[PDB]
Amino acid sequence: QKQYWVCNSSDASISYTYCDKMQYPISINVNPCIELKGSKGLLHIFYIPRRDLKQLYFNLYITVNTMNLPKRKEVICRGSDDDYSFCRALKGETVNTTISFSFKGIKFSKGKYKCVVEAISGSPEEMLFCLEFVILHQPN
Amino acid sequence: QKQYWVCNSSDASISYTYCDKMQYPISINVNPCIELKGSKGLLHIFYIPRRDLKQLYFNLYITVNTMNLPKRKEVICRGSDDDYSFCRALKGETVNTTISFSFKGIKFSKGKYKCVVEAISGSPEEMLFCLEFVILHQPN
Amino acid sequence: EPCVEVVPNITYQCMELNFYKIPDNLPFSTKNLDLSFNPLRHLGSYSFFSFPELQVLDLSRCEIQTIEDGAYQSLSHLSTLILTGNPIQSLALGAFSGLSSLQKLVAVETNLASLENFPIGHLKTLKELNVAHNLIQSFKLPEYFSNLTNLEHLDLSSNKIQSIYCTDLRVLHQMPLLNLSLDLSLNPMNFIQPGAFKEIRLHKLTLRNNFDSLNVMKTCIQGLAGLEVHRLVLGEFRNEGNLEKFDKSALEGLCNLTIEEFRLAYLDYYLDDIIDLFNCLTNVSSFSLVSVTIERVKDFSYNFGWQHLELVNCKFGQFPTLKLKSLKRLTFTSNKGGNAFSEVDLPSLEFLDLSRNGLSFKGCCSQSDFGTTSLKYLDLSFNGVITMSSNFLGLEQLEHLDFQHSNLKQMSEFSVFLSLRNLIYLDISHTHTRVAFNGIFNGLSSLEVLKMAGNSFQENFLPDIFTELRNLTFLDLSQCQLEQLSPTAFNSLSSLQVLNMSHNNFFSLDTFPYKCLNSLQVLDYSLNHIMTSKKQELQHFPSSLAFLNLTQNDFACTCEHQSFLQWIKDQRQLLVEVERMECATPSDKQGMPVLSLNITC
Amino acid sequence: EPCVEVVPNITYQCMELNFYKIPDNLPFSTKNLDLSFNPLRHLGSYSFFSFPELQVLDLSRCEIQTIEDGAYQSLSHLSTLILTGNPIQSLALGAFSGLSSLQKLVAVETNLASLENFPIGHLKTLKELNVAHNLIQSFKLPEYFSNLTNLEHLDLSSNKIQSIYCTDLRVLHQMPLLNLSLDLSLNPMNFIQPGAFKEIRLHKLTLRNNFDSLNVMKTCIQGLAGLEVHRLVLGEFRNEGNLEKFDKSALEGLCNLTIEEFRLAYLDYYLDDIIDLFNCLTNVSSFSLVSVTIERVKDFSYNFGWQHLELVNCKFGQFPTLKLKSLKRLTFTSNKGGNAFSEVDLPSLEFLDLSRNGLSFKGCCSQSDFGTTSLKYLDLSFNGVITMSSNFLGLEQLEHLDFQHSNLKQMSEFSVFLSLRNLIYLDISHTHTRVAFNGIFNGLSSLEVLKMAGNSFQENFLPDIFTELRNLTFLDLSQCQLEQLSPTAFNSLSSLQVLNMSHNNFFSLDTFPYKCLNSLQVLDYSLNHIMTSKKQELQHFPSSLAFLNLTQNDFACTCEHQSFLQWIKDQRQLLVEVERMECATPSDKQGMPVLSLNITC
Ligand SMILES: CCCCCCCCCCCC(=O)O[C@H](CCCCCCCCCCC)CC(=O)N[C@H]1[C@@H](Oc2oc(CO)c(OC(=O)C[C@@H](CCCCCCCCCCC)OC(=O)CCCCCCCCCCC)c(=O)c2OC)O[C@H](CO)[C@@H](OP(=O)(O)O)[C@@H]1O
Ligand SMILES: CCCCCCCCCCCC(=O)O[C@H](CCCCCCCCCCC)CC(=O)N[C@H]1[C@@H](Oc2oc(CO)c(OC(=O)C[C@@H](CCCCCCCCCCC)OC(=O)CCCCCCCCCCC)c(=O)c2OC)O[C@H](CO)[C@@H](OP(=O)(O)O)[C@@H]1O
Ligand SMILES: *[C@@H]1O[C@H](CO)[C@@H](O[C@@H]2O[C@H](CO)[C@@H](O[C@@H]3O[C@H](CO)[C@@H](O)[C@H](O)[C@@H]3O)[C@H](O)[C@H]2NC(C)=O)[C@H](O)[C@H]1NC(C)=O
Ligand SMILES: *[C@@H]1O[C@H](CO)[C@@H](O[C@@H]2O[C@H](CO)[C@@H](O[C@@H]3O[C@H](CO)[C@@H](O)[C@H](O)[C@@H]3O)[C@H](O)[C@H]2NC(C)=O)[C@H](O)[C@H]1NC(C)=O
Ligand SMILES: *[C@@H]1O[C@H](CO)[C@@H](O[C@@H]2O[C@H](CO)[C@@H](O[C@@H]3O[C@H](CO)[C@@H](O)[C@H](O)[C@@H]3O)[C@H](O)[C@H]2NC(C)=O)[C@H](O)[C@H]1NC(C)=O
Ligand SMILES: *[C@@H]1O[C@H](CO)[C@@H](O[C@@H]2O[C@H](CO)[C@@H](O[C@@H]3O[C@H](CO)[C@@H](O)[C@H](O)[C@@H]3O)[C@H](O)[C@H]2NC(C)=O)[C@H](O)[C@H]1NC(C)=O
Ligand SMILES: *[C@@H]1O[C@H](CO)[C@@H](O[C@@H]2O[C@H](CO)[C@@H](O)[C@H](O)[C@H]2NC(C)=O)[C@H](O)[C@H]1NC(C)=O
Ligand SMILES: *[C@@H]1O[C@H](CO)[C@@H](O[C@@H]2O[C@H](CO)[C@@H](O)[C@H](O)[C@H]2NC(C)=O)[C@H](O)[C@H]1NC(C)=O
Ligand SMILES: *[C@@H]1O[C@H](CO)[C@@H](O)[C@H](O)[C@H]1NC(C)=O
Ligand SMILES: *[C@@H]1O[C@H](CO)[C@@H](O)[C@H](O)[C@H]1NC(C)=O
Ligand SMILES: *[C@@H]1O[C@H](CO)[C@@H](O)[C@H](O)[C@H]1NC(C)=O
Ligand SMILES: *[C@@H]1O[C@H](CO)[C@@H](O)[C@H](O)[C@H]1NC(C)=O
Ligand SMILES: *[C@@H]1O[C@H](CO)[C@@H](O)[C@H](O)[C@H]1NC(C)=O
Ligand SMILES: *[C@@H]1O[C@H](CO)[C@@H](O)[C@H](O)[C@H]1NC(C)=O
Repeated sequence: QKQYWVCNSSDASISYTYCDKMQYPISINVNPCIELKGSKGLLHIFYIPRRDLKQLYFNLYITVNTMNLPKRKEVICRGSDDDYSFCRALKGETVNTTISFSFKGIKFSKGKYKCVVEAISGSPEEMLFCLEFVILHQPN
Repeated sequence: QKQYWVCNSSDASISYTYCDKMQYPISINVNPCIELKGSKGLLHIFYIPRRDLKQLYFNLYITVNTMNLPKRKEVICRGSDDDYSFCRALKGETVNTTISFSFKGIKFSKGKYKCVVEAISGSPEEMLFCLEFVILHQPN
Repeated sequence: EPCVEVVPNITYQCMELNFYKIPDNLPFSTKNLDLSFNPLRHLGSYSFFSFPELQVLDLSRCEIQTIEDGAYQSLSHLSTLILTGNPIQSLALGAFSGLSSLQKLVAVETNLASLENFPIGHLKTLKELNVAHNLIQSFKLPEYFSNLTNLEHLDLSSNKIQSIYCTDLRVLHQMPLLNLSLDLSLNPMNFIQPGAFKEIRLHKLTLRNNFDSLNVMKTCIQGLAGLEVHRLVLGEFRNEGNLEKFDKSALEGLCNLTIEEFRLAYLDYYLDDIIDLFNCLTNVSSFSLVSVTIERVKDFSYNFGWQHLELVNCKFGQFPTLKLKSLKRLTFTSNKGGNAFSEVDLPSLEFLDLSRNGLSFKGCCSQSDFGTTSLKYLDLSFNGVITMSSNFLGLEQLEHLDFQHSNLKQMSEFSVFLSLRNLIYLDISHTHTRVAFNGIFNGLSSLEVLKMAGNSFQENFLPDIFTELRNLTFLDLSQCQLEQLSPTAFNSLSSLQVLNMSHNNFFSLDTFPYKCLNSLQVLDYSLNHIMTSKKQELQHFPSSLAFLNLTQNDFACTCEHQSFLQWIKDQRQLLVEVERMECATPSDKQGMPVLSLNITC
Repeated sequence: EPCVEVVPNITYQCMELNFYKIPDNLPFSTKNLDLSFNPLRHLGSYSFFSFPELQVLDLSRCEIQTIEDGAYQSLSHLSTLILTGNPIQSLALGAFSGLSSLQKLVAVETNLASLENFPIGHLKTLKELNVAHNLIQSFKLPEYFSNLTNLEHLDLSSNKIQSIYCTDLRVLHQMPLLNLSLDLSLNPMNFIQPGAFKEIRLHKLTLRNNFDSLNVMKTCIQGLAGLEVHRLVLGEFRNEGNLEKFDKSALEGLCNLTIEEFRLAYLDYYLDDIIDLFNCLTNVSSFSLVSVTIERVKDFSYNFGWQHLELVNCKFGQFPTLKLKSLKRLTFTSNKGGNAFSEVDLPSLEFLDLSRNGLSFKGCCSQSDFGTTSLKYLDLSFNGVITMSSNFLGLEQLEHLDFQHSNLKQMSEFSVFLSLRNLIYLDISHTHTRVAFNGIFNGLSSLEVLKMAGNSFQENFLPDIFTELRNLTFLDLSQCQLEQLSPTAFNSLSSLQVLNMSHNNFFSLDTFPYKCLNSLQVLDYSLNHIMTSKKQELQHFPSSLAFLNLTQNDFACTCEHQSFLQWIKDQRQLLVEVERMECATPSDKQGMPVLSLNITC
């Protein structure tokens, strides 16, 4: 596979690759580069879907240096009158947005944290895409 | 055994007898006679203990027309600086008091409700006395 | 066949297959052909002939430059077109020539410039028309709309529209009958001359995040006069820029219209008073709020006429106090802020729903906490902690009730369900309770559905509590850590059909407790550890039984009690999955199906 | 012997035996004779001679009329007298004549009239003197107190005392060294002339329910000037009449004294402000409240100097907000009113206890919720609902921690105990949790005590989580519905001694998981259902093992796997109660002890 780099910080080396056979490109950026200590910034995303990203949601499979975790389920937008603007688009329509984020309050030890993302959408509820993240962490 | 009557109401026929072998007399009165629907009144008690009624408490064995219940445990006064005045007395000292009571908010069906009282007290925690109550109930 | 057949001879899809022309080897009578991401630089006359019957088409991101005349000619019954993403620099006039029955049409991201240069004048029965994300300048409806009929939606949002004029919508005056769910959002606009919307009648109108400051909003609301809409929606979107300030001065005068529904969505400001705000939004027969954070307001109580109310994903400091004289339904779900509860007074109310909030109670249930007299539905699931201190007194007409995944207290100290003599549904599941008082189900003389899964029992022995429930049919009790059953518990329940007893810890099986149940069909013993029966006195089951799980549990394969295996293989006409019954207790006999093996001794 | 011997040759009690004179047939060297409810209408000289050695006596309600001279003469070492209830109309002078070593004396309900007509002038080393429920009029201490020394208590409460005068307590001025825990309660009194209490030093003083109105209390507090007490107690009793009004006007001027502790008990009024009340009760090195209902107060925060605080059985509307600059201990238990929590700022604090209140949390644990930096103890048991959203960050010095019988949430989503690297005690019991993440105990490198009973496991299989805990000795995990264990779980735990594994659901027994544990002494398998072992590979246990429950579970007595019974009866030197191991699976072999029976085949 190919290696998609994103950014570097004092204690972060985020990167990602594809998981499944479909390889529809995508573009992601974060500023400033995350520090695994509680940060705040913006996230720019540019994409061109292939299914109706309506009532989308996420499944998350986490791995802390070879120790699995339960499966996380995040509902992005649901039903009618959603908070986000982009999740009423259709096939072929370009999505190009930026969203703000921030967190703080947990200590993470050294390791090779790894995550598995699954986006589900559509009225028949098919998968949309899938990626594999890699995050090193070496506190100073 | 002998039958100790107390009072009568439109829907109550309280009475009581002794349970165990010790038969130290006691005098109890309630005004007005309880109605098993939520009432309010005063309770006059005259007694002469035989042990130090200090850190006293109560065990209660209830019976709803032949169906038992769990055992209830009531702490009357405990430790130091208690709410009630009488529970710092000693042996041979007459206790003569009146206390107010009130309740409302539950429906009880017809039956022959019966209760078992156990008073425990003293620094070696011996029993003090024991009685058996009988309460009929016929809503109008 | 490179084009994938997903359903034979009716639907054939193929996307991203690097084609350059329409595939023909597909069957003749095919419908709803998909075609996406296949570069077709230009379309030719009669491009679609081998498919005379066709319901749905699609050309999504198939890079198109010019569609010429005569297209779709030899084509009827085509009800849907999707021309998304294809940058069309020249739509030939006369296109869409022969389309007898078309209803939906979608043209998104197509670089349009106006609406009158759009050749649908011969059309009819067209219901929806979505045209968004384009480059349009004026909201001047063309004239062929007079010819148009049965149009329902017209969704032109996120364009470069700037203002309106009374000359616009001079057409559509001459429509005695019309339903139009118009819509326009995300439009940068700053002025509307008065009188534009006048004597018009819509059925919806959505304006979210199309204003830049408060005074602009005041002017624009002044621009609306006499709209008479049946449903209005305002607010903004989180993803972009929003407003800075919001008070009673804003949104005023909105009651020069004639509205009957309202919906504000996602304010980003910390509003602080709801009275004298929303002030003349009375007589509105519905009301709702979504994702608004009014974290400090004192007097929620007032006299509005609202017959329906919704508070979804809001935030709060206190639980709101309500006093409404005619409010028939309430829905208070998914909120986050406060964790308490208080008294309300809703003298004529017939529906509650307080779910997923996470708040707490004390002295839960009585007619004095809701002030009503006839409450038909009630749901209290997924909250924090409830305490029972009064059996439901004054609520003698209640037919639905749920408590699952809450945390109950003091449930076994007295008859908690004693006045409800007309009840049908009841669910107490995964509440951390302990049944230790025979007769806790005293008084419920009409129950038919009963659910309790995950509720322990005293010393793990089932007592005799199922009496006077003479209509029960669906009884659920599983994952309750049972270890034995009373000999006569299921008596007089002569109407049961479903009986779930899975995932417990049994060791013996006996047919005596279920002797006289003349209506059973399903019987469930799945995730137990059953090794044998008390003995071979295993009687017949009631004839009506026709379904019986006995799977997913470890067996012991030794010639001891071989008569038990004889008895189970004696009646195979009631098992389910004979391949998943296998023993593993003896090391040799492992994974081998039971009914297959034959034993010595 | 009618008089019951409860302990031979030292203590002999007999009450209610209808005697008329002292029993003599009792042994000679007897101590602490009890004698109650036996009518002795009059006592005679030398009534007690056959008991030359005697520690304790008692004459309770033994109706006495007159005690003459010479009593207790041939009697030493007698340290206690209890003359309760006996109505004495004439105490003969010279009584209590020869008493070399007496320390306690009790005379209750005896119809006394004063204190100087009380013949204890020759006494010494008398420590306590309780004289209550009598009929006394004046609080005029007699003069022999000058002779008296080492007196500690003087409890004269519930009498008919009316007022005080400076002439009183003119004695006790000449006591350079003195500890007196004086007390007087329930006294109907209404006036104290100023200057009475002056240059005196007590060690306690209790005045509960001895005033009838507020102005009387103000005057009486004005009556105290310069007391310099080490502990003061005020309030009332619920059983009787109490006060009607209470504000900052009351209790004022109380800071003309020099106090160091305070204790108000059971106000019956709904006090509403605590600031500018208790105002000059600062510098008091302790503070406490019991059974007070301040149900509406806003600014609990202020700057007092209080080094110790207690709020027991109070009531509240809000959780109090605190800002104290030097408060080393807090105790907030058994409260009832509110169910929430908020932030506090206690910059120098070393003890918490929030038990049995029933309140709730959110974002439970971090150094920003308590503002401190060194917190050594912490207890949060018996509350409503706790949610974990931050591993304990900033609390790197914490040695005690408990959570039992709470309701935890989200405990298995990340390393919750990750910064606490010096911890010894930890208890998570009967919290409705679900361990499903290996490594939840990551970072705790000093734990020695670990308790968890009643906490389910994922699919009921023990994972390998016990690593890096290289000091653990007492490991508790029972009532957790286990069904099997990992093959290598208890490794590197080379310091365990206790191991509780009772009340689970096992079927097989194996010695392999406990192969290398060189420090075990106790091993618990009590309330399971063990029928056999996986096979007869049952190895030796580690030599150090000397205690092993194997009782209270049903066995199967058939000659199948008789080698298992051979193996268990092979080592009886480690069992406990051989009489309670008996099988009941075969109908014939029932209730018969196991090691007794011998089997064929
Ligand atoms: C793509 C990587 C895979 C996912 C990584 C973990 C995602 C976990 C999903 C849940 C997170 C969440 O609930 O939201 C929010 C943090 C957002 C996550 C960050 C975006 C990731 C960007 C990925 C692309 C960039 C490359 C937490 C939250 O609670 N939000 C609500 C809350 O916000 C409000 O109060 C909270 C209280 O804590 C704080 O939070 C904090 O700062 C800490 C917070 C999160 C700690 C975990 C953060 C993981 C970061 C991962 C780094 C990415 C590297 C690839 O504490 C927690 O909430 C703990 C909850 C349990 C977390 C378990 C995760 C452990 C996985 C470890 C994997 C290495 C906020 O700052 C903020 O305070 C200002 O409250 C508000 C309301 O006030 C609420 O808004 P709402 O009420 O309208 O819903 C927020 O939703
Ligand atoms: C001797 C008979 C054997 C005992 C009989 C049952 C006793 C049960 C013990 C627990 C009762 C208790 O908790 O106190 C109080 C009622 C006092 C009991 C009556 C005295 C009996 C006299 C016996 C001699 C006379 C012959 C209830 C209580 O909750 N008190 C606190 C509370 O008071 C406050 O708010 C409550 C809220 O309900 C109401 O209560 C009510 O009116 C109803 C209340 C009690 C209902 C059961 C009453 C049983 C009466 C028995 C009749 C005697 C016939 C012989 O509801 C409940 O609390 C339900 C709790 C579960 C009850 C199970 C009992 C079922 C047994 C049935 C047997 C036939 C009060 O009126 C009052 O509102 C004004 O709150 C205050 C604080 O605000 C609190 O004070 P505190 O905070 O300082 O502690 C009270 O303690
Ligand atoms: C009695 O109650 C139990 C509740 O525990 C009912 O059980 C459930 O049965 C279904 C059907 O097998 C299970 O679904 C399964 O999930 C797996 C994994 O996703 C999937 O591969 C299967 O195809 C199936 O969908 C389900 O997990 C299980 N438990 C629950 C909580 O639903 C049972 O059906 C009830 N019996 C009767 C007769 O109603
Ligand atoms: C033996 O146990 C299995 C489960 O362990 C039983 O499976 C069946 O489970 C499915 C899953 O819940 C039931 O499904 C249908 O599920 C939908 C889910 O939304 C529900 O809405 C429908 O009302 C319907 O219940 C299925 O009904 C259930 N089987 C039966 C007969 O009800 C299996 O049935 C058990 N064996 C026997 C003989 O019942
Ligand atoms: C392992 O943990 C269990 C906790 O379940 C410890 O158990 C308890 O054992 C005592 C001693 O037998 C039980 O007390 C008994 O109560 C009965 C009834 O009052 C009384 O007649 C007996 O004389 C005895 O006092 C107690 O009920 C039982 N359970 C609990 C919750 O305490 C067990 O001791 C622990 N094992 C080791 C080795 O520490
Ligand atoms: C077999 O199981 C029984 C219980 O089922 C074990 O009993 C012993 O239980 C008692 C009751 O808890 C323990 O008591 C002492 O209890 C007091 C209670 O306050 C506690 O404070 C003391 O620290 C002390 O633990 C007793 O210690 C416990 N036995 C032992 C040896 O610890 C019985 O011990 C089990 N068999 C074996 C061989 O341990
Ligand atoms: C971003 O960080 C990563 C991780 O530290 C860097 O990758 C390593 O890079 C160093 C320096 O080139 C090498 O010596 C290591 O062998 C690399 N290890 C791995 C696992 O890749 C990366 O170079 C950084 N990016 C930049 C631009 O410096
Ligand atoms: C108090 O009530 C009880 C119960 O109703 C009365 O007892 C019964 O009394 C009637 C009338 O004398 C008799 O006919 C019944 O046979 C009695 N039954 C029992 C079980 O005792 C009692 O008489 C009432 N007290 C008074 C003074 O009227
Ligand atoms: C997304 O929109 C921004 C808006 O200015 C634009 O600058 C950017 O180029 C767009 N993304 C792409 C991939 O063109
Ligand atoms: C208890 O005290 C009251 C107080 O007036 C008195 O009337 C009553 O007689 C006393 N009780 C007895 C049994 O004397
Ligand atoms: C449009 O309005 C008419 C008016 O009677 C109504 O019947 C119809 O249901 C509306 N359309 C939709 C889709 O609801
Ligand atoms: C339900 O119960 C009621 C009363 O117990 C009874 O009259 C009725 O026949 C039962 N069955 C149905 C179907 O209502
Ligand atoms: C009495 O006071 C002295 C003063 O030093 C003290 O040592 C002693 O402990 C006090 N008595 C008691 C019982 O505490
Ligand atoms: C406890 O653990 C620490 C560190 O893990 C270690 O240094 C020490 O020797 C262990 N034992 C004792 C008794 O402290």
